[PDB]
Amino acid sequence: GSSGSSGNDNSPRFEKSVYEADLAENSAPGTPILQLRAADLDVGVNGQIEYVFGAATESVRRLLRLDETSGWLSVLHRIDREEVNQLRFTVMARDRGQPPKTDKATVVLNIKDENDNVP
Repeated sequence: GSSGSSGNDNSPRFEKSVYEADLAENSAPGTPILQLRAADLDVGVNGQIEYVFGAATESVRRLLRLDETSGWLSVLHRIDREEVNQLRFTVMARDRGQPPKTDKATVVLNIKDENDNVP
């Protein structure tokens, strides 16, 4: 046929397939959203797992910032629920291989509102 991998692989895998979190539209250009874990089930690896942008837009890469050295996802520029009611992108995680086994993980962010907080 075409392919049929079978065996064992220490490829990078995120805890949650689709990271769902609520982001307050009134989130500063440097507000922490969430963190992308890469559990390797090795009780601690040699730190060979980074976090980069997989399938995102040009307005998402400039509106949000993600650290590859730590893997922490936060805001980069002001967010206006008006311009966006709900963002949706994907993050990749390289480990080993050329190209390295990159794992994709959907990240749903619900643009909430702080001003619309019930009294």
